[PDB]
Amino acid sequence: MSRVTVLQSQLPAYNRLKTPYESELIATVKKLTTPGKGLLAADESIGSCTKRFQPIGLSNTEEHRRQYRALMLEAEGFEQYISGVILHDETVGQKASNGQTFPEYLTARGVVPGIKTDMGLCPLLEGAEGEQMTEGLDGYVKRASAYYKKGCRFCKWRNVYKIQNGTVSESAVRFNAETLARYAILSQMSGLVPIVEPEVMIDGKHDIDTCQRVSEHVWREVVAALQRHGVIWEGCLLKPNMVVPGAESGKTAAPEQVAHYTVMTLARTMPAMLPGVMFLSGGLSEVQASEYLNAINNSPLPRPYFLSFSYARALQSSALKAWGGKESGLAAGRRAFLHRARMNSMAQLGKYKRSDDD
Amino acid sequence: MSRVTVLQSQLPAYNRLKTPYESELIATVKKLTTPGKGLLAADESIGSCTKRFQPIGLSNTEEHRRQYRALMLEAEGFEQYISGVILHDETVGQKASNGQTFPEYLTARGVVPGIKTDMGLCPLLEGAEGEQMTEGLDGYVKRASAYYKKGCRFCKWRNVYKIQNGTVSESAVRFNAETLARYAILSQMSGLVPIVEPEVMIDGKHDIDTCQRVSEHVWREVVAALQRHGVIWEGCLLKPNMVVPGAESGKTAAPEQVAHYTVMTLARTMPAMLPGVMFLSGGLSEVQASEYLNAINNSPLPRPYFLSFSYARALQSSALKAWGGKESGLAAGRRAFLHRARMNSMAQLGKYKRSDDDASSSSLYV
Amino acid sequence: MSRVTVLQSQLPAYNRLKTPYESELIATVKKLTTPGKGLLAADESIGSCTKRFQPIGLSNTEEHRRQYRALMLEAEGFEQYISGVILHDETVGQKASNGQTFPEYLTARGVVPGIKTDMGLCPLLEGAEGEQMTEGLDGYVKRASAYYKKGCRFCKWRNVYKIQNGTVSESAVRFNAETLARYAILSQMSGLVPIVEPEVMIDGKHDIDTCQRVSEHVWREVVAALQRHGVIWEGCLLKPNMVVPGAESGKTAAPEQVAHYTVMTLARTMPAMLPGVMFLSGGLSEVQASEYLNAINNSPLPRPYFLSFSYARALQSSALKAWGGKESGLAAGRRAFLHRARMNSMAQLGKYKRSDDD
Amino acid sequence: MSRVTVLQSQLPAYNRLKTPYESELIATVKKLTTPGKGLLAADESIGSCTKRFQPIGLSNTEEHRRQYRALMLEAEGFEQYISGVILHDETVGQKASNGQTFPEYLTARGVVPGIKTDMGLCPLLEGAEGEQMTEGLDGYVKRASAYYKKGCRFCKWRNVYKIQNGTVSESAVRFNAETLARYAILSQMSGLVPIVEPEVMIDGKHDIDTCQRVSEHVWREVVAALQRHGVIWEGCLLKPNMVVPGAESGKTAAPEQVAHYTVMTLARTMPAMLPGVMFLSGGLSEVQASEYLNAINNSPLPRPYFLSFSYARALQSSALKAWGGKESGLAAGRRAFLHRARMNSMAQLGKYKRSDDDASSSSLYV
Repeated sequence: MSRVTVLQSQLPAYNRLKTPYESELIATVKKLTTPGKGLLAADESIGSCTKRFQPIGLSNTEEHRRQYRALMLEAEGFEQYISGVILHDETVGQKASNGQTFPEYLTARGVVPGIKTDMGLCPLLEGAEGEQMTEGLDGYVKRASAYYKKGCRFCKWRNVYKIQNGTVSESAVRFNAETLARYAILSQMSGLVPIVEPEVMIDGKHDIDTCQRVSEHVWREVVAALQRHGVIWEGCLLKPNMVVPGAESGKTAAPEQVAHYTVMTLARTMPAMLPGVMFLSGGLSEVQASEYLNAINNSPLPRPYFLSFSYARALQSSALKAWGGKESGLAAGRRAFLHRARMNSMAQLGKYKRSDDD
Repeated sequence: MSRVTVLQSQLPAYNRLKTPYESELIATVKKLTTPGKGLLAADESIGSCTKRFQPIGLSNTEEHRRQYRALMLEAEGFEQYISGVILHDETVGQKASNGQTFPEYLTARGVVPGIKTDMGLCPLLEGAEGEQMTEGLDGYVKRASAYYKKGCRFCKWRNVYKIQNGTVSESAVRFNAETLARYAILSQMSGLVPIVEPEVMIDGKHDIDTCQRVSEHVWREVVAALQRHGVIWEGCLLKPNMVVPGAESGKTAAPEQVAHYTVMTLARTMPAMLPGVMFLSGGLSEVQASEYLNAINNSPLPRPYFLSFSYARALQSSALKAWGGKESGLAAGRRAFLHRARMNSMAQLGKYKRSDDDASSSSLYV
Repeated sequence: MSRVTVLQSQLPAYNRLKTPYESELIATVKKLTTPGKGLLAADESIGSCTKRFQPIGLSNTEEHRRQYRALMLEAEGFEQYISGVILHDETVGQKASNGQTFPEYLTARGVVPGIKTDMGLCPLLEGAEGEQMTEGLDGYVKRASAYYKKGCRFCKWRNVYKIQNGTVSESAVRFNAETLARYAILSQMSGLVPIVEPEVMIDGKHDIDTCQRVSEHVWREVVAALQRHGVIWEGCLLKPNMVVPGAESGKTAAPEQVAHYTVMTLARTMPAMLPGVMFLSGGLSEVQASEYLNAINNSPLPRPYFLSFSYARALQSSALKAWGGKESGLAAGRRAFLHRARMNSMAQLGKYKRSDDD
Repeated sequence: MSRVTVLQSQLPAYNRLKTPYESELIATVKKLTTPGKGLLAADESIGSCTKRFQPIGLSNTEEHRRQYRALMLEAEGFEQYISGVILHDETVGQKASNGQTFPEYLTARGVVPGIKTDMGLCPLLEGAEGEQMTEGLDGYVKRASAYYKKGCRFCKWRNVYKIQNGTVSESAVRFNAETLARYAILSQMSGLVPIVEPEVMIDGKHDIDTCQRVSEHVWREVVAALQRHGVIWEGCLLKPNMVVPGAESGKTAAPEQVAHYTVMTLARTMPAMLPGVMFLSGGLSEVQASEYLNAINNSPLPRPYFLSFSYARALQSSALKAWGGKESGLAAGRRAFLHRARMNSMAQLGKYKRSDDDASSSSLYV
């Protein structure tokens, strides 16, 4: 009949992302999936800092925020457990004690610097009341390229799903997945390894089975969106929630159960090629965070991906307390921080022991 | 087996957008789809104004751009042909010669004020080279609420599709449709009637048949995304390209043909509920735009929606020359303008007579 | 730039069906949308026939079902209100008293012979209990071609949707839409104008608003699938349910309300090119069918498509009661039939007068 | 703010197939994924027996066909390699010398009996010329349950995709994916472990990269369709083609390139929960099928799934020539079969020695 001459890039099967940064994104992924190491999330918003600086009588100020990061980033020895640090936009431009910017300081000390690139949560305006979307795509490439030049080699974007009445709307399921996928593509085009975070929040009275179903449903659509946008699989990371019961369920779960549900859900949704899964703690206690990761790393279920951590609260709670926002507490805070970082390092190895936590 | 109580809004079938502005949106649509009337698109970018000031040798200054609009906005008796005006961000805050802002001015003249809310084209970064997406969704509701407060009651957002080698990438077909749909929802939530502009550009060597295929393909996906986002069909409008031969195809279609193809492609993709289709001139001459629109309004094919215009170039090029960017040219400028306005008003009614119009008209394709 | 020559048919934008039957299909559609006329649905299964021969004491036999169709068809002057007849596989091969096969008998009188091509409902085996799918796609072209050679020029296929708890499963919504879509394509490739019947059943306690929501949700997905499979819009017809309250809701809707909801739903989902909509009576009484249709043809809402009927019950009820299965009842049975046919004919024209049914 | 009580099963997140055979389907998967064991494919259509007996000159009859199967199904000591057999319809009814039907036989010999349940390729009638669909979904459960009663515990259905001009149409990518996904659900509900066969045919002059792209594209949709239909991943298998250059490509890929390209394309589209991948020969020589598998099983790339085989030709070819059809050739016949089966069992374990096979293996392509 008729035959036409078209651009190979106009054919569906040739939608894979093409970027001269590919080789580098994979080298970064390799650095981020180093046995016994995980990511330190230090990207808290100025508003979230307030919720940290308040219980220690620390005025939430620009200088005190730098000290809060410094407490951890300049805790010589944490590099052994932390392969990457997700930085807040403010911190990327702050200097360490030696005059080096934090990205320079971390790089020079063998730690990959990362950056939170989303612009915050907003009402979905579709679906159910309470559901939220995430802004940030407009002017993303310009923002990311600037972070790249400053030293960052990976980034993080977070979308949230809120389980209400044992389910979540399709509007939320579809839209937030498309947001995450587009975000990952623009990230790779900018030379930044994207950490895709589709967090099914722990808030609510639902049980672990409900979390499992919603987690699976939410995650599979995220993967489809990713396939749809031609993401380079070997160049990205997933930062999901573990599958556990809700904070108001009054019910708790055993390390092995969480491991079974979490590993099984990832396996049923994620492509074997996905390089790593750096869990978020969000809601779980410091100890549970390590107990669960440890169990996950002992799971008999299939899991080709590196299973580690991307914690904020779980690595900081005890540290901030001992620290107390005071220079005379840096020693204690860093001791507490290194201990938590070490416990999780061993959890990634599956060699964690509750005994080491008293 | 097991039962559970969920919010009705969590069920797929109950995804229609909920806004307190519904009534007002529908009323606006009704005003914007008045027989014999069309929309004037005067939302060009500062950068786009420079290209228009070239023929007349005018300096692209803020004040000159104000006069450029006032030239048309303050043209006595234009409301007989114009039901709404798409304003540029800047013009929204500028005053008319009587002191009130253009939105206040237009509103008093019974003309609905509109605003171009998209933030421009950017490389798609997926699909084929040359394809572009449109930014502007971030912080959208905020900007839209402010416009609503100033008087605007409708808006316009444009996505473009470039026919290359007789096709467009799926990455572009899906993504831009999705952007348009999300935009329609945020606009309606903000109280602004959204004019969705999915433009298959006239750029290329492609023929009317290829433009027909791509248009049907590009538009049906726009419709799919709108249904997924639960757009209020009764409260939105479409601003599509007419289906015609590529600017470099070397061919030119007859009104009857353009009418057939355009109306055929709309009917095959658009829900019969869609209130109206306000065509873009997109490069056609002033006369072509009126000829084609007239034929469209005389088509024996299915077309339940109000079919009119939303022209920029096809309504200004002549009035612009006559004007000459001088004060002395206003009378001449406004006569030309009001003439094309009258012509398109006639074409909308399908009672356009090529006699009462110019015997010649040069291409406007940039 | 890396180009490649491919078949135009391998490109997404070029998926519109290609069949030599086009013009004929459009001619048939033209016939089926003759103002003042509608379709007589006479394709009741053997099982459904038993349900009607019961209240008149007629043994459900081949010869008796033939007579059942003969009552309607051999009614002189019916071609005045009926443009097409949906036949049952059995009838296609049966003969009217003059020796002509029913298809030959219809054609001769200017009435298009139609055929029910689906193979019945079966459990969906996905989604919720009570949901059903429709079999019949395997070996479809062979079957359709055989019917074509027998005089049939159009066909019908029915998929159902059961509202339960004010909703229906996405499994049901997606699968049945895909089924109808494939059906339409195969039919047109065989020379038969497909009458797509996506029926949201009246059964249930739901109210008119629930029917409106589900109908719109169900219908738009049928549309979406028809586009994916590249149906020839100019050559197909829709046989939907009217939007009305559930049969067991204990509520009633005024003809004007039914017209408003029904016309509003079709408009929000059906593309403007759709040729016609021939409503099913299913559940509605003989008069309601007429009243509602009439109200619909007086709706001030957008409706570019021919809005008529495709009734079985609403056209045969009273006729059957008068026929009683007796040869001595043909006169009255037939009078009863033409009456109803005429009423709906006027309804199609929006000139129905209730007094004519008093 | 309105709330409604619905069946949990009407919510999108709860579409996972619910069946009482789950535990069993999984047990069957355990057996079909036994270390060092692959799958024998003796389900060639009757018409395919004539298209394989010609060279060896053997009359095609129910009895001789029974012997064709008897050859290997009765070959002593094949149960250390072949963990399952995909039988043809007819072969399910036939009996083994001992009197027991093949299914009954195999079960006794530990070998799991399976059945080809699809009903052949047909014109897709959508998309590009040459593309094909696969029939058999109508009345499927009825057929499956009959097979279950006779002892069958798994089944196979195969859809094909033709690379033409280096591509395939979405019409095909979408339709065959939905067919396969539906087939999987109906199989599991019928107690049969489904082996999904999304085969990208080796026909054509396309190079390896083009097969990599298409295969990744085709398999993407299969997985997507499977997620929509709610398949029990722990209870199914995939029988895909290897990513090799076209038959008329005028090339040949080394066992290293074939492994890389193949294991990479699987990891990029298959859920990490997929139990196993039983490859097909498609047209590769009896040795390549063993080399490639072996290499595939020596890939450093991620692959949590059991990577084995489900061969026919590359497992019968020789065992066929050295049989002719007489009971005399039951020596050389069963001599060859048990060899090829021994090689693949090695390859499965990644410890296959090419020095063990012949240096003259022609293509089994047709």
